[PDB]
Amino acid sequence: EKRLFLKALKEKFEEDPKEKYTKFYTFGGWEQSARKREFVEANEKIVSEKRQGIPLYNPDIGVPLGQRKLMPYKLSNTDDYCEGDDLHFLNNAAIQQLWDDIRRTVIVGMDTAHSVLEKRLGVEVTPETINEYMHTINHSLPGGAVVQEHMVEVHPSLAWDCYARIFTGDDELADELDSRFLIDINKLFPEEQAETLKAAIGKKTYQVSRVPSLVGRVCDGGTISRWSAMQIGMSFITAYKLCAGEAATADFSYASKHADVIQMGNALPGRRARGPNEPGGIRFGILSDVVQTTRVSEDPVEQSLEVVATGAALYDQIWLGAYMSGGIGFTQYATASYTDDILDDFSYYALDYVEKKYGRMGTKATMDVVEDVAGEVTLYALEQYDDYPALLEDHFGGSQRAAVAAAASGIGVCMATGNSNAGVNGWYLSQILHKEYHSRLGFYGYDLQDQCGASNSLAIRNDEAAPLELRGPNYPNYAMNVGHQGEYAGIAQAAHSARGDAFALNPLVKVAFADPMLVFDFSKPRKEIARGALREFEAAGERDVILPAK
Amino acid sequence: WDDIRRTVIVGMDTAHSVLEKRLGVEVTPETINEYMHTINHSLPGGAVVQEHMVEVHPSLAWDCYARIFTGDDELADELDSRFLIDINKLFPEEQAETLKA
Amino acid sequence: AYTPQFYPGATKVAENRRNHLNPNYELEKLREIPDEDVVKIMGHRQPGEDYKTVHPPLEEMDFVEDYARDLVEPLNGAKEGHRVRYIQFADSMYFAPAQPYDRSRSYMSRLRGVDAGTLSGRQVVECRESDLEEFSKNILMDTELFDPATSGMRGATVHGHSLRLDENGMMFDALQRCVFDEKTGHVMYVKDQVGKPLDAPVDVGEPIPEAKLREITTIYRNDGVAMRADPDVIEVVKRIHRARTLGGYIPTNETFKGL
Amino acid sequence: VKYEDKISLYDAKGNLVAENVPLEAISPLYNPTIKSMVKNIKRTVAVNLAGIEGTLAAGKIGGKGCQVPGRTLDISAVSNAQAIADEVEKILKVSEDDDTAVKIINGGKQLAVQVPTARLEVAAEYSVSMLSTAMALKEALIKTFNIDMFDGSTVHAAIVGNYPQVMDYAGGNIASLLGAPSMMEGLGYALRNIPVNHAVATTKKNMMNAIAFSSVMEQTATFEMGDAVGSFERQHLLGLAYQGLNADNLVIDFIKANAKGTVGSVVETVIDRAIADGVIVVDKTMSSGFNMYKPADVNKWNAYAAAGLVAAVAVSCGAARAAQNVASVILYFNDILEYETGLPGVDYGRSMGTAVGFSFFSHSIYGGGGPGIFNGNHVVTRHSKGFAIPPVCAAMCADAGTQMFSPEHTSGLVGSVYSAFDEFREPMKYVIEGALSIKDQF
Amino acid sequence: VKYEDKISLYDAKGNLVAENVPLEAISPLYNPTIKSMVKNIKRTVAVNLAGIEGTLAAGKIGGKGCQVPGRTLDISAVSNAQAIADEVEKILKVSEDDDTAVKIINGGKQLAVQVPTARLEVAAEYSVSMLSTAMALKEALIKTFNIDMFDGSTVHAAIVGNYPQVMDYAGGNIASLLGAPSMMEGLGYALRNIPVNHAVATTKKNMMNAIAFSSVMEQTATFEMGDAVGSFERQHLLGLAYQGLNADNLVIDFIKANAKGTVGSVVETVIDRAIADGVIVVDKTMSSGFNMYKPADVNKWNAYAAAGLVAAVAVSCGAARAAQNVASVILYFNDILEYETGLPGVDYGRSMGTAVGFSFFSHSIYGGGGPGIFNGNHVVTRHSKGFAIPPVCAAMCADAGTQMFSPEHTSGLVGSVYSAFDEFREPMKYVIEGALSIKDQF
Ligand code: F43
Ligand SMILES: C[C@@H](OP(=O)(O)O)[C@H](NC(=O)CCCCCCS)C(=O)O
Ligand SMILES: O=S(=O)(O)CCS
Repeated sequence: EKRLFLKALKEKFEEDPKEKYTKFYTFGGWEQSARKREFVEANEKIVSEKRQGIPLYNPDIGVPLGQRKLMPYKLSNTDDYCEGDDLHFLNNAAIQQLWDDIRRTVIVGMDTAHSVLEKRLGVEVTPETINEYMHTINHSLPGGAVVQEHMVEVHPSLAWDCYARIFTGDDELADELDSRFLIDINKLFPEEQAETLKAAIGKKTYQVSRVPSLVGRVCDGGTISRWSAMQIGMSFITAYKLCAGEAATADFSYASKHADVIQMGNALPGRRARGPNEPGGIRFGILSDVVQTTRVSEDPVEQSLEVVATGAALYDQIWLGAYMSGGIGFTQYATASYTDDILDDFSYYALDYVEKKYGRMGTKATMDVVEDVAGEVTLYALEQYDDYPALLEDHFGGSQRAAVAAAASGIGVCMATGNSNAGVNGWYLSQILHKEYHSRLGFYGYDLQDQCGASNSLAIRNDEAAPLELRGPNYPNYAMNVGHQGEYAGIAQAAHSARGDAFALNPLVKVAFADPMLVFDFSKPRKEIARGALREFEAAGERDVILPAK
Repeated sequence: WDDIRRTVIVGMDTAHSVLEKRLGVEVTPETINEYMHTINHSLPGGAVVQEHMVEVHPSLAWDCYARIFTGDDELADELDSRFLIDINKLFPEEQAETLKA
Repeated sequence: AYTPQFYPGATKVAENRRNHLNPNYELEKLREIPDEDVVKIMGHRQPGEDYKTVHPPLEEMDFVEDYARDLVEPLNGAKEGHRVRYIQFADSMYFAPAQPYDRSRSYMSRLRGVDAGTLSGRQVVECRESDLEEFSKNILMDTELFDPATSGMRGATVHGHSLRLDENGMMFDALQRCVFDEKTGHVMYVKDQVGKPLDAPVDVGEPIPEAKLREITTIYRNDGVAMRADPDVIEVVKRIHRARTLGGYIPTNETFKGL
Repeated sequence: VKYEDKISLYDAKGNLVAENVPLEAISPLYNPTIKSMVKNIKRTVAVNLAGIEGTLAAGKIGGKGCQVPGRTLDISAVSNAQAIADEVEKILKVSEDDDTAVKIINGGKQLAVQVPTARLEVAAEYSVSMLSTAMALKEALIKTFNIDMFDGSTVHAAIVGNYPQVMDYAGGNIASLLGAPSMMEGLGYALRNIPVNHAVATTKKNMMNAIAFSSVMEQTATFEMGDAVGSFERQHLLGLAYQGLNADNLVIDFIKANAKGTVGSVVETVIDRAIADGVIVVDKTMSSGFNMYKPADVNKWNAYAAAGLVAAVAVSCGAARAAQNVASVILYFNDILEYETGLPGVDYGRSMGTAVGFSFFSHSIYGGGGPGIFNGNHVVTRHSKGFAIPPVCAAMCADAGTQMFSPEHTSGLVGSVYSAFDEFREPMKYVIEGALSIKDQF
Repeated sequence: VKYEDKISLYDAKGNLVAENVPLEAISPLYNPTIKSMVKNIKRTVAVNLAGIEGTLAAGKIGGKGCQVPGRTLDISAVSNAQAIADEVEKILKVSEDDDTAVKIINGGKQLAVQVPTARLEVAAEYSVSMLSTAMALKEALIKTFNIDMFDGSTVHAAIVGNYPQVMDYAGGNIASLLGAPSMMEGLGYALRNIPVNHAVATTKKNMMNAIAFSSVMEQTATFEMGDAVGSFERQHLLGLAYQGLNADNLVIDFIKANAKGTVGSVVETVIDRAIADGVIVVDKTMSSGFNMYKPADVNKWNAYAAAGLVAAVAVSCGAARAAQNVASVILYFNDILEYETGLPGVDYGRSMGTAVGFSFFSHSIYGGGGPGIFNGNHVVTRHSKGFAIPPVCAAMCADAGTQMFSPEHTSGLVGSVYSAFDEFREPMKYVIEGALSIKDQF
């Protein structure tokens, strides 16, 4: 038989993938991996120079590592391999920039501001004036002070990643504006997607403020909205020469920086207390709109799986990995959704089975379609683990198999029906069928939301009901446990990828993250994590110009 | 701001009581020194259990330290000075006595 | 009265699961390990010292008069105030006779006053120390629930439940608490479940053969028997899922007409 | 009794109603009218059926700029309306003699539901009203139009909006006068959530009634905060009586005396009235003249200064016919009074600090919004304990339509819902009547 | 009226009280005892006078390991507790017959105050009790011992820890059964913020009384959250009646039938009783011979499973006499019930998942802790709407002292203060009496 995950198993395992036996305890320990050896030399040098004898890294104490073969990791749809330590979010600059670009993004609309300028302030708003304002905000957003040399300013090379962009559904305003700082919908999207997004947005103008990454490094996520609002107000009162001491300026300030602000994430309450633009506040549909695979691909499985990879690397690796727990983290809890083509093979089988039986989107979402599609995909995914011992050895944790199989089942249900809640219902059925198949499920966590979910997937109660696009890490069932949130966003994307939709939840987020000026390009999230694993990703937020070289 | 943000003080006295009366494990300064040696490896992100685990680069965690200080002079005597914050050495005598009290 | 049926399914694996769930089913005896050997393998205490105490005995301490609490008899370790200890097993996915959810369910349906917890790589039981030693030696070690090759008692660093067996048919163990001697064919324990080495190796016995392991396992496998050969368990699972969904939506009798 | 203070009650036209009324007759702990307004605010829910229909038709669930393709439901909530209201009333009904009241507003496009007090008697917080109304509305919509089981989440998102993810009602079509109790500035700040524009629209742009509404809510909130407990209760009762309810006709008298005047003339009339009534006396005369003044009654002097503050705001904003002057009038009223008498201002400088807050909030690019959205549950405006907000109601009532944050733009639904109740449309008259009903028990 | 199913009533000893009691007689919207419990839980404040004296004597204001040298006050509050209580009662009194009670507990070491109901009628929430008690205590301490004006800040810090900076009461010596509204994880979760240790210490470690207290609080909360309205109300009413009040003596009979049994024996007892009562019937017989069951009454089967869940928890944790078994018992009762019958769990698997997360956060490094610190407001135990917390309360009642964070360690002031009231200590014998009082009104 031919399987998509077979090639990675041939490369990662010396033995035959179907062979049931191997040997251990003859790999030399941690010396089998070049990353561990590099860590050891770096630790000795760092201790002796900086730490003045205080021990930092001691591989001798603790578990004797390397008793089994430390396998390398492929990255799905990419022809490159890396060690598992390179996929850790602290060791991978691409994952850090993935979160940095999302954190530093604020979308503000300029239509109430223009209306207040035209009517209440008596100032004409022309495309030339909009170009002047865009020049002013592009100078002023990173650290700049317009025509005030006495003012203290941030070093420009320290904020090279900062940009202020504009986009609009109004076409004649778009061609009348400067292309230097314009996100052109027509040339960045296909014709049907551009028409759909222009219809959804309307005839309104929006500005995208990319606050510099270092601001998010030093401060928190709620800093970004205040930074963008302050600089937008300053650039508006500078480019348009307005008095900054009257009540009309207060009304214009509301219209310009408090009327149509679109934030990436909401604030979180209680014991998970956090500000806006933190990854616990990002809904699954918003993250689906962040990833831009519908722009460059027509395959619904690939469109869902790029969102799966981005959601894994954000929610499981960064948010739950450090923000909620900390430590070594949950890196290969999440990489198993995007290392090999295991999830790719399972999702392509789900798509093939749905296309053979129910067509592309030929059935209304009922119970029976959910049951039979999720059961078939779960049985196939589990027997694939059964007849490939190398596949079982790769996904050694039962959580890093439950999620994969349930994500494939939910993706298949979302193909068949187009409803995201039906897809999450298929996910929950797949989880309990996995539990009865292997007499096993994840970690010891791991199915608070998977035995509960069944009842809360189609609930209508206040704290139990939400569409899956409106759900996120602050959803009460999904608040704590790893291995679900990233795959939920792919299921939410799979509902709209089956319909061929241009966006999932927010058209403005979809257009904003199509910007070529972003350092992390969200068109191929798997490929750039590979680039950050091979140390060829140029990240932002480095204070190299304010630090000594010795 | 980074040094203030990354600082967390945890009292290791209820944990010793849990070790002593719930698990029946005696706590000696030798075991405390072993714990300090362990946590100075684990706090930057080293692996102590769970074979086939990745670790962070120690070059990115050179500023990560786990330190211990005690108001007990007898415990602070046979404690490893590598991990110990010495109140008597870092403070004037009256200030040291006030802090220990 | 009501006669229990424990699990659905007509396949051999479902029959083994029903046998494990049934408290009136006598588990097949395969080994004979003395109590001192099991105590020294758990590593909680040496054989010879008294049981240490987490709280005074129930006779010495005084309580309020609670009618509902005092008509349930306690364990012998509970009235002696013994500490709560653990025994933790890792079960291979290649036809181990006991499986984590199966074990948990069997231990909760058979033993009194135990805390059972399941994971992918480990299953742990918490109970009072004397009772824990008693049921561990009587049931968990010398029955069909244990195989020295495919099941190892590991208190920490559990890894190997989903890995391939070695050339001796034994599970992977990073700490190597379990060794196989070829000149006798038995399996020896050189460390306790935590990983501390013992004074002398303790023999647990010969590994169960693979042909016997196929007919006593409680896991579904494509190379063994699969869930596709047991549609009744899948139907029960789908019914449970549909009942959960309908109860979550609207908990009325009219909603459950579409069951 | 414990307070010997007597007040004379006047109506909004300056005519005498009753004399020698005890000060505790207008207390929130005694007045039945204030209790009724608190209970009605706690149990009244406003439902936008037209907003629900528009959200479901276009699939506009979520928040600002959010739209889910494929999750569109074509129901007719405005056309049915009465059936939905009957179903919601039947679900929310506890007893047959219940206070459950689901009335139809603007011909079916809005609902004004009042949940029974039985559900609030066993609730620790007021949020039972909105959650119960949301659940009843979801059930009524699912049963009235046969919504599929897989679209109940869409119905919930249209009604409430992002609640399990965002602990608030952001993109929904259900509203209340009180925000989430976890979104308060401080503990006990729930009653200071009604903005100025809501109070103005509820009272149909009446000056004295909006002042009375704002003062009643603010001082009842100070009672809720524990601030008006012990030695502060007399000062808060006097502040409520003289600032919001026009005790001894002080506000009307100062406005009549300063019809052509300025803020300084209002300060002069306030000092003259306080000297004539014996509230303040001469402390000592300095070498350069300037006889210092000290209060013979500290709380009464604070109440007189608060009434004069309201009158000064009314005089200046009736001269300008613009509501942008509130911050400067409060700030420099307090400043001129302090450096004219050597006496403390309203709330001992807290009113001046809140006026500085109003200044930087409504007069700069650092500012945001106008004075119509001022409420005590904001970090800018929380500092004065019910002495700086009721003048803003007079200022917005005197506004001749030169504010972007007009009451018509921001509080039309609130006015249409809460103007039907008599104690909300005319709080002054009914609070005076409730004080008259309990005169003899003191 | 709208529910025609009747229940019997049994006490904690298993003796019959009355028969044919309507289901709505124990409803939170009808039962006078539940209404009185909710009203009294909102006005009762626990005061640590000895804690205040120790904090002031050593300058321990601030919180965990915080000392301010120089702000040390030497007062004798425990000796002058009678005068302090008299002054607090004088300050907090509204009329002269108001239900204001300041009782002295443990010889002046603790103080149990009850602020009047009229102070809470005009309050939107429950925070008025603690703030009013703090202000009354501050005034009483300032005027009893002649404390300087520059040390009233220290007195405030001793009474309430860091309230203007931290929106909570952490370093102070005042407490209540309910948590702060800022700690709520959802709207309507105010009654869910009672930890298990507080309920166990309130009922003096009586198993059935703690089950009744936790069940009454949790189901009244589900009424407050709007969850138990409409078609959802009958399920929560039956869950409160059977799991929490042992309506048909199901809990006591199951525990008696499994005195020397396991969780599985309780499961078969529950299935046998449900079959004998006609609650469940055989749906179909499969080819393997498995008898798939269907509920003839869905909500009654839910209530029977919940009562059996409480019985299984009591049996296993009375056998072990250790409270660390709740999560496993709640998990595997449902886990083997579902695959024995083909029927859904206690809360359609919302409670088994609660146990799967309880098993995470009671046996791992990632958070949680002992079973006693969890509550309905906790992120781990909020998912089951009143069906998982009374088992935890029963298990903590059955604990013999194997927990480090015991109710004695955690709830010493709260338990001693709230055990002085008969309604909080023994909720069974008074909720049954309240049901008997309104038995004839349906
Ligand atoms: C000590 C714990 C208790 C706990 O709270 N976390 C542990 C350990 C912890 C540590 C590992 C510390 C180290 O490197 O030594 C961390 C990294 C959490 C942290 N931030 O400190 C972690 N686990 Ni765990 N943990 C994992 C996993 C697992 C799987 C292992 C499967 C199996 O082979 O048995 C099992 C759960 C199970 O019950 O099945 C597991 C258990 C356990 N995990 C058990 C017992 C471990 C034991 O072997 O003795 N982890 C995995 O399934 C893979 C992902 C992996 C996480 C790190 C990563 O993503 O690289 C890691 C995540
Ligand atoms: C339970 C709760 O912990 P506390 O009981 O509040 O200490 C909560 N845990 C979490 O959500 C941990 C999330 C990530 C750790 C486990 C990942 S599977 C938290 O951190 O606030
Ligand atoms: O073993 S646990 O499920 O507790 C944590 C695994 S990361």
